[PDB]
This record gives sequence, structure tokens and C-alpha cells, in this order.
Amino acid sequence: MVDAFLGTWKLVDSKNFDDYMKSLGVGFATRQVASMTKPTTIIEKNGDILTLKTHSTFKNTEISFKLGVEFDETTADDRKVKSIVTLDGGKLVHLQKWDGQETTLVRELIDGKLILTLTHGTAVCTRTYEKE
Ligand SMILES: O=C(O)CCCOc1ccccc1-c1cc(-c2ccccc2)n(-c2ccc(Br)cc2)n1
Ligand SMILES: O=S([O-])[O-]
Ligand SMILES: O=S([O-])[O-]
Repeated sequence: MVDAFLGTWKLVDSKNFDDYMKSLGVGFATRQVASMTKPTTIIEKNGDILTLKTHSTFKNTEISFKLGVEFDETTADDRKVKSIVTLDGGKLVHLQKWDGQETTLVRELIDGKLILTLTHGTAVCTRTYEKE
């Protein structure tokens, strides 16, 4: 179901992450470092619990969730959000809600690569991850 997403992934391409971060109000100094960061994403399962790690020199995050069950999340840019991750047309769809705002983080496997699409307001960022 989710098994195609599991493993270790490395960022190989990023389009419009600055625009996405600006839309969320991230400060120019964090955007500057984020533009040169190439995270490792690790996705693991233990029964119905997923754990998604994002590792880099300058920043690390870790979340654990059950698909379709809301969880509290503190994002890399320090937003306290209400999150839900669901399997939708074989995509992992992560919806974050806070202060009446919404962003989606969609993960889709295309040609063996994990495509992460980030949407907030009108901003759309596409990050390509490749298997380690
Ligand atoms: O997984 C992805 O490729 C992006 C997921 C959506 O991430 C963000 C969404 C909105 C605002 C900021 C970010 C973000 C993510 C990271 C990050 C990078 C590596 C490891 C962990 C986190 N950001 C970051 C990088 C460096 C510094 Br200093 C501070 C933050 N910013
Ligand atoms: O662990 S790699 O196959 O994503
Ligand atoms: O562009 S390199 O980081 O894949």
C-alpha cells in the first residue's frame, strides 16, 4: 500500500522551494540555508505506524503517524499544525492546518523517483528524491 515509499531517499532536484517558503513567511536567512540543503528522507513502517525522518546538516525533523489519523506536528519552520496523512490514488497526501491556513505535501512515485509537491496559497514547489 505504502511499501513503494519505504526506504532512504536523497534530494536531487528542487524547483521553487524559495517561493513556497516565502509564502509561509520563512525568513530570508532560513530560506538561504534551505536553498543549499539536500535532505535525506527516511520512511519506515512498524505495523500501521509510519515514521518519516528528514535529515540534513543544518536541520532534522521526525514524525510518526497512522494513515488517516490526525496528529500534532511542529514543522521545520516552527509552525504548530494539525496534520493528517492519507493514501489517495497511491499518493501519500500530507495536509497541514493552522490558523485557518492549509498546506499540502504530496508524495507520488513517478519513474522510480519520489516527487514531493508542496502547495501553499498559489506557490507550488516540486522536489525530486532518488533512492539512496
Ligand atoms: O522534505 C522536504 O524536502 C521539504 C519539506 C517541507 O519543508 C519545509 C516546509 C516549509 C518550510 C520549511 C521547510 C523546510 C524543511 C527543511 C529541512 C531540511 C532538511 C531536514 C529537515 C528540514 N528546512 C530547513 C532547512 C534548513 C534550515 Br537551517 C531550516 C529549515 N525548511
Ligand atoms: O531505500 S531506497 O530503496 O528508497
Ligand atoms: O544535483 S545533484 O545533487 O543530484
